[PDB]
Amino acid sequence: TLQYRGQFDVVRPVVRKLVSEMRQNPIDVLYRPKDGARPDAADVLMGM
Amino acid sequence: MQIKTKGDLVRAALRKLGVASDATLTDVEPQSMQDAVDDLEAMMAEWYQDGKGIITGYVFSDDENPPAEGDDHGLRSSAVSAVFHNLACRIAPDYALEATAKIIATAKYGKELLYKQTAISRAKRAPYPSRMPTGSGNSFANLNEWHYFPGE
Repeated sequence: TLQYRGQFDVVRPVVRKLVSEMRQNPIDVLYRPKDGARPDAADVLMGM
Repeated sequence: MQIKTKGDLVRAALRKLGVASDATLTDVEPQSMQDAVDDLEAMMAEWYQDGKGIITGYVFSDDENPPAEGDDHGLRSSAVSAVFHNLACRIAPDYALEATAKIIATAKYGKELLYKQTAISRAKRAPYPSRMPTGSGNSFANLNEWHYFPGE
């Protein structure tokens, strides 16, 4: 039979806050030349 | 049960009252039968307030059948003692008698036990009010929102 089942959320705001925090700080790859290699060995790969 | 008719109920009531029983050598006068049967019918009609009172299965005699005496009472086996104790208590003043303390206590206990089961049955909880939601827990699958199904 049917009884009252509410949803009084207390976890979703925390999830939204964490998602916003992780969205405000984007992270992307950064190619860096190896030791002893040509100084701009990563320009083409970075462009691609 | 050996008690199977209004006459048997009346005889048991008179035997409790000590008016007409073999233990007192007394026999039932014919005119002490009809008056007690009328008293029993009045009591049962008063109890069964057109179905809104005590339910016992008692069979109410009609006009077409001439003899009210000798008809099956129709009570269940668990109501006979209460019915005839109450009958004795009610018809005691006819003979300017007074039903003794044990008879009165048994009558009270029997009436309470008679209505116990119907009280349990009628202890029902009303449905949900007309301004409640069902909550998202119930409405997340079918968008019911504002309906409690009258299941039980």
